[PDB]
Formats: sequence, structure tokens, C-alpha cells
Amino acid sequence: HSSGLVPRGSHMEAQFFTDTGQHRDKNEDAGGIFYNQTNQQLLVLCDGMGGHKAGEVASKFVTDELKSRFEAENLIEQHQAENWLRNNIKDINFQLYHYAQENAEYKGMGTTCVCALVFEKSVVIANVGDSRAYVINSRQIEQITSDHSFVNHLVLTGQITPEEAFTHPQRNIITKVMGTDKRVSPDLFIKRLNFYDYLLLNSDGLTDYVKDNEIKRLLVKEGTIEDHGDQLMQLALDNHSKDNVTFILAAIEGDKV
Ligand SMILES: [Mg+2]
Ligand SMILES: [Mg+2]
Ligand SMILES: [Mg+2]
Repeated sequence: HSSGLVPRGSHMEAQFFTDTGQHRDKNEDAGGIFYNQTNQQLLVLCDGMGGHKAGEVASKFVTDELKSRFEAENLIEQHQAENWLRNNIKDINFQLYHYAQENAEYKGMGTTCVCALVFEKSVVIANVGDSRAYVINSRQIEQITSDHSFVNHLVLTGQITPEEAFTHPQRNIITKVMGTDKRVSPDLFIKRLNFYDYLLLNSDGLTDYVKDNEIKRLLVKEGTIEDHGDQLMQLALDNHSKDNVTFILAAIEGDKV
């Protein structure tokens, strides 16, 4: 191929926050923040399905596989990142499918997966399910991913409005999830970072109970990542979330020190 320059080192200050909540037996969300051999950064969040068996097994399996595969990589170029995410998510989905089929205790298990590979000026995001990725600044909160949910199908075909989807009785139904089929087609996105302050990955335990404008209002106020993460978690619980709540907050650097 034609020659080009090595990616410039790029990290975001990022932190992972998770809580079982007071309404679930287990925390079936999983995730983390991982680094490859050249110190590129991968953010991972998985929501194991509460309505099927063994959601915690599925979410931990996908997270641990992404951790192992990424930590072993040396360097991923930005123009190869979509392929890397697509290929590894497809392989992990296939492994998870057979793991579920063979172990009777885990039959039917599955998980969402949203993940983000960080570059200097952009982030590359892969999504399977109804966990989410957003970017936030003082003027806008933008959801990057599209929920693979039945209610989002209804929204995208004009059958219900977004506000109706927020209180719809079938909001729980997912239409694309890791582990249920041998094949999966993740959605891939590239988002330029230039004028945003935060990248947020989250499970639906946050956004089923906290609206986008509340998230934006909280994150735009002065505060550290640790203050914002503690307060965003408390907001989900104060808004009566009945689910595990998990998110990664990653600060986008503007002016250098
Ligand atoms: Mg779950
Ligand atoms: Mg369970
Ligand atoms: Mg959930």
C-alpha cells in the first residue's frame, strides 16, 4: 500500500462507572478502558440481557475478548479501525453464539456492545444493540449510535415519536444483540472530536431514566470527570432507574496545558 505517517499518540482522560442499582440481582453490565502495545485506547461497554439467562456471562465474555484482542495488537491505523472493530466483533459474536448453545446454564444469553477506538482528531465507534455513544458540548448533545431496538424501529418509520418511545411498554425489546445469531452486522461510525468536550458511552440504565437535556446540563457545569461521573450516577438513581447503570466518560482535550 501507499506510504503514510504513524498515528499520533492520543489518549483521553477516561473513567468507567458502574452500579448494580437497587432493582437487579446482578450487575450484568461490563466494560473497561484498554490499551494496546503502542498505547492506543479502546473504550468498551456491554449490557448483558436481563430478560435472558446469564447476561453477566455474555457481557463479561465480550469485554474480556475485546480486552485480550486489543491488548495484543500493536498498532491500528485510523483507516483500518472500522474493519478491525467489525471483524473482531463478528468473531466474538460467533464465539459467544456457540458458548451459549453448548452450555445449558447459559442458553439464550446475549449482550449489547458499544465500543470506541480513540484517534487524535476522531473516534471510531462500533455498536450492536441499544447501549449508546454520545458527544457533548455546551450547545449540543448528539447521540452518535442508533439504538437497535423495536421502539427505535417505530420511531424511524414514523409510527411513534421519540417522546412516545421513552414511555413505550416495549422499550425493552432489542433487535440486534451479540450471541443470539451466528452472524452480526455492527454499525460503524466515525465522529470528529474537534469541538466537543465529552464522549459518553452508556447502558440503557442511564438513558431509559435520564433525558439527554439532563445529561447535557450536568456535564456542561464546571467539574472534574470524577465529580461528573459521581453526579451522573446519582442522577440515574434519583430518577428511579430500575436497571444496572454503566457509563464511560471521556474528556476531549481542547487547549493543551
Ligand atoms: Mg442488562
Ligand atoms: Mg440475569
Ligand atoms: Mg440495561
